Amino acid sequence: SSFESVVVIDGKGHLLGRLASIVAKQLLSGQKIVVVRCEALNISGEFFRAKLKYHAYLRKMTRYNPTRGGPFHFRAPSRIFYKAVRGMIPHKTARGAAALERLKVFEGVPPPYDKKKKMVVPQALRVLRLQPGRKYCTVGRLSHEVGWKYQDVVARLEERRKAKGAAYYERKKLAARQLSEAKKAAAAKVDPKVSEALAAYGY
Amino acid sequence: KNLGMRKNGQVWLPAKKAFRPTKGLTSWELRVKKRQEQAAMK
Amino acid sequence: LRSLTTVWAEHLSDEVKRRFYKNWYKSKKKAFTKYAKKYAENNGASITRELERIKKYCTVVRVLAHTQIRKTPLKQKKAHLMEIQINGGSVADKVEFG
Amino acid sequence: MRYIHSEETIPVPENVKVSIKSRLVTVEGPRGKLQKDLSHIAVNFSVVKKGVIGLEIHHGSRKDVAALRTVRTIINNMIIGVTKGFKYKMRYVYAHFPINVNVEKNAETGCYEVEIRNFIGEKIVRKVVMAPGVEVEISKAQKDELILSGNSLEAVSQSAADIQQICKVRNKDIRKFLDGIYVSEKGNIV
Amino acid sequence: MGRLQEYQVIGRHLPTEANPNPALYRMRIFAPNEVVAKSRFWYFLRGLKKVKKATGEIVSVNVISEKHPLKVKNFGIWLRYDSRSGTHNMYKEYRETSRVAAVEAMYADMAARHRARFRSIHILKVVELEKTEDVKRPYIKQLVAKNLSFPLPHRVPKISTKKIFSAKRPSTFS
Amino acid sequence: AGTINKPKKPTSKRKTTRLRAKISKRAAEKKRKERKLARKNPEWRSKLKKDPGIPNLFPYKERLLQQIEEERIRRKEEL
Amino acid sequence: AKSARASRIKENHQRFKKNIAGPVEAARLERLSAKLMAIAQASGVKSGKSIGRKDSSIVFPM
Amino acid sequence: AEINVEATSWRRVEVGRVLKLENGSLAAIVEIIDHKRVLADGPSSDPKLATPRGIVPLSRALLTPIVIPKLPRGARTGAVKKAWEAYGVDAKWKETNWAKKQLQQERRQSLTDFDRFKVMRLKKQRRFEERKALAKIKAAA
Amino acid sequence: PSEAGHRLYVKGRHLSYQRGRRNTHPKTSLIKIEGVDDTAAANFYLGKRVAYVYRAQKEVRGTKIRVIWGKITRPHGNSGVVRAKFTHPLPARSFGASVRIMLYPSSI
RNA sequence: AACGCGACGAUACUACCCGCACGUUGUAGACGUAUAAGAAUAGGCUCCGGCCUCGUAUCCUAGCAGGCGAUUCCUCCGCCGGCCUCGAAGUGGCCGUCGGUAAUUCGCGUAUUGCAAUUUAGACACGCGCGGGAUCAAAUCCUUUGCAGACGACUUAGAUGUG
RNA sequence: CAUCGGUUCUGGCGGGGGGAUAAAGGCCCAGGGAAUGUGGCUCCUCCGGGAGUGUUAUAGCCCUGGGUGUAAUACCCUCGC
Repeated sequence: SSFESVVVIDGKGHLLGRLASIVAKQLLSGQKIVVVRCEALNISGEFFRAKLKYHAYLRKMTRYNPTRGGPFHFRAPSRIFYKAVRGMIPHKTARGAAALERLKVFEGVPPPYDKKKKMVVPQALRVLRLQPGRKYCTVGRLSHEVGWKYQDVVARLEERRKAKGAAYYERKKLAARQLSEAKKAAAAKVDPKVSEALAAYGY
Repeated sequence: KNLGMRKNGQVWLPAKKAFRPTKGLTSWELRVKKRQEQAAMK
Repeated sequence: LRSLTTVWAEHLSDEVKRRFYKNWYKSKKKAFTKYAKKYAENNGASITRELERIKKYCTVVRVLAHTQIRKTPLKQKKAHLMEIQINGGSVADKVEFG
Repeated sequence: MRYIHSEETIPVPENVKVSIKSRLVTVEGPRGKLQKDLSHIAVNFSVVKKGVIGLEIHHGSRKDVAALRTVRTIINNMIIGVTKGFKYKMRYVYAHFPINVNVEKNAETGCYEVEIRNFIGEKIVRKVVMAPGVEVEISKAQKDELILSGNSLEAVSQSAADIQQICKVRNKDIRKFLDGIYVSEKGNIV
Repeated sequence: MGRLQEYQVIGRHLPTEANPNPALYRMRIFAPNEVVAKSRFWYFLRGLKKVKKATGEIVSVNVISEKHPLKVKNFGIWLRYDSRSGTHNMYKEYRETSRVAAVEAMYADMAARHRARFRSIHILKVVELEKTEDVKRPYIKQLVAKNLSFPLPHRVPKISTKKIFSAKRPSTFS
Repeated sequence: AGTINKPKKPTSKRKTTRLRAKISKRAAEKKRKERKLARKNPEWRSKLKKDPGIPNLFPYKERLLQQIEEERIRRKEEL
Repeated sequence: AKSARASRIKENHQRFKKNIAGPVEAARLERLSAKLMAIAQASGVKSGKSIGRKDSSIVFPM
Repeated sequence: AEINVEATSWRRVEVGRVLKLENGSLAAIVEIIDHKRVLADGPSSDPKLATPRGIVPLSRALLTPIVIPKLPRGARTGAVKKAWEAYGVDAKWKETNWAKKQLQQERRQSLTDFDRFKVMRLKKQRRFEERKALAKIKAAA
Repeated sequence: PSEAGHRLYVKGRHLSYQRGRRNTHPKTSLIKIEGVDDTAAANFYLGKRVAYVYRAQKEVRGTKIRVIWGKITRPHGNSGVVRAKFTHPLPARSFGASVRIMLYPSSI
């Protein structure tokens, strides 16, 4: 348990309902949550089941006027996750609206979240929750098949972001190597009494 | 080379073995013995 | 699609400057007067960097084009301005073309 | 019942190279290289002996044990493909209108294209594009015969299936109208 | 069904003028406690020997503890269970360290596989398979195999449920 | 079928109070009726049910039959 | 009748587009482009070559 | 016929395998009950590493690199103790990196307020030395 | 100069009142203390006093900052959430607002 | 989308920008509110030696809420300027100046808030002030138009003109 | 804040009793036995390991009786701090 200013969560490899439940509980407790890469979220079960559920959702509409009151079907994966979270929050109250004001959802990783730490939720991770051999699908694939238009744009922006991250990781590896060499070289100039004192303390 | 004719014409298929996932648990001699006490008991 | 920037010409006609006004006859007609000084200051460095920004960041290039309404018999003096897409070539070719 | 340990065995010929990393099998031979991703099946690969590959499943069900047989046959098919290859001989027959079959190689794709004309007098030109790695020739030994050859059995057989399914007789009695292209022989190139 | 213990329950009919020394009947009962053990004892007596609790008494109740709880054993259980079709024999095998552990495993097994409750199961005999050759079921035969050693693929790591967020993606290899 | 692309009207699992009460009433009436039919049943019933016996896969069935035989001979000798 | 959305009609139209109308439209586009070519041709920070910055939020305010 | 295979090499539960439990103690597998439970005994003379003979679920345990060679299946506490002392399981466990991490964790948990202040000051002095070394290294290249 | 902090309290969040499914009881609040995740850790903070610090509009007696005072009464549930009783019930608008758990009265 | 967003033009004032000078100004709630690989999970990471349950980690962390003066060190931080760089809702790198700075040690001051009483201390937005720098705009009514029209609304035109 | 009274929640510690005077188990003593057969011996090999023999050897295990022993510990009950 720890309180943070804002928690950024990589949505890749997470199960939709479990991540939504944890995020809704954190928002109502008072923590600001940002979720990125909602296109890479997972849903358990084989893809045609999720597709059929989305088409059953698309069936529902106000008969007398489709411009008011009806289910407005948002096709973006971030908005699918937002609908999942909003179903678990008393959104028609002032407290629920304030709790929903503490959430931001995106597709891909826009700046400045590209240079921020992205945490994961092990209670919602697909590789830790699903039994091996069980089928799963991708919310981005579902969105593309139900009418989301920007799958290719997000993919291009993601590959540019990962190229820049590869350059950053190369510099990071160089810095880590130089730091290890600096520690090894400075181990001679450090006072030995300080050395076994820190070793006895555990540092 | 293969001397026989496979019925579906897939001549590259290997000589398959019986699907026996419980193979090797019980020896043959013990099974013969257990057949003998089974017959006597019946 | 999102408009990153636009670049205008140094001289705009009165009939296209009329489009930016509702009371052009009472106007001081100051439109684009400070913009026209950007062509003269620093040999158009701001115009050049906006052109380079369109060259290196953008994928769709459209010209802005207006009609010469004074050659028509219409009593309207305020011209019509629209965006026309440049199709074909690379983005640098589109920018140089415009 | 959950079986503690189950295992299958694949021998490898001496001139064949097998590389397995993250369940992505690459099999190289005299005729070339084939590659298949098998990461949808839970299996542990090992080298139990020189020239022998072992496949094992731990604590799997009967279905998971049975999947290893499919993996074994698939890898053996790639081995046979890179060693001896796969060859499908097809025959095209007709009653009145001769079937004109043109075989060409598209340069920018690298794939072969088979054009079929005059199928029961039709004016349309049917065009079938082969899978990459499938080579099609018109046989000179026998009459009205195509020969499809390659390393990938799935590619060769799917190309032959496409050639059959493009020349389908519609709205006619099939006991009377016998024109078409049919796979007549399946085997190895070597 | 529950933390069970095995009880020796000996009971008898109340002595009368005609029968001054009535016969003693002994059963081994698996029960959570002695009240349940005596209740099952009188239920089986009313089912078998027509001796009711009103005209009977309990001579002795003792606990039969396991002789070697630290030795791994194979147990064969012969049971009858009641379904809507009727009463069926079953023989099952359990690899445990005590008879009570085998009986609770049997109860959980019957609840899982046939939806049978405690009241519908009659444990007719629990025996220890003296030899490896006495094992009949393949799911015990594969465990009693020579040189049994196996890995544990895809082990989900234990993370406390109070730690909501993790900074690294977990591994499933140890 | 075209279920995935074009699903139909969903079948509701939400029960209604009227139907739940009706189902409970009919279940109770059926249970009372089958008690009445079992009471007025003319179908023949045996006094003693057929015991299934000892399963063959029990490893000590022959020994158990040995104590059965020995106990019956002992009872015959005592009587 | 075959509808406008029919796959065979789409393939017929694709063959027409590739083999018949395509070269004609390409030649027309070439001529029009040539005419409009005739009309059209008729430090880094201090020079603008280095693209510097011009002279609702995605984050929480901090 | 040369074959390159890159796969996962798990540690295997087997007789003689030493398990580390959740309380930090050690045990050795004597008999395997099933795929989820084993029979394990820790005869170590160290009270921190000792474990009574009994059933250990494999979920509640971890696998150490240490394997006792030729430990007989079903061996009682005397034989397991003889094998443990002959093989020197305690020294090898102390050599492993899990025990070093656990020792560091205990040392950090046992610090008092004065100890934490001294840790901060000595770490700042060592940090001064390491900062000079890193500046020298970055100056070169 | 020194660049350390000056915090001597523990952060907490006001989750809710004591409640059933429907009925709530403002006289008792539920507090989530940071780093406290079970009853064993919650037992340390019993009897510790807790401040809800907020801001008002008017400046009264030299400040615009008001405090509601309370104490931690008992653990709640299994996950280290504690029950707290204050001089006045906390505002319902403050569900999720931060509170300060001080280390006094100390038993160390 | 009339409570979604972008680019551009001209922006008179008490309008705009810069500096500091503060708010009985506000905000679902600062108190170290520090931390970017990607990818796989029947496999990965590496400095190529080895390493991988584990963030129970790493950084930062002492001084009147943190003074003054030294001893000592060339370490860390910050504002600016230059050159580059960063378009998914645009900001970081290097160099240079200037300022601050216990890694070591010491000297003078702390009291009296009286045995606790939020530790009034942060960020953003808004407002009122000066002292400076920069700029002199539009819309509507009205008349008119008929590409429009129930009324509003809309297309036009009204400043010297191809009116 | 300290010292108390009433009610109540929660943590730890020191003893007593019972059972098969727990059952186990450690170390000894005396018998008996087997294999998922240790060592040894024989035969095959891909030289990695398999097959056969049999009763402790260069591992051990199971069963019965006895001692330590009124052993420890679990569980249940109970006296207090």
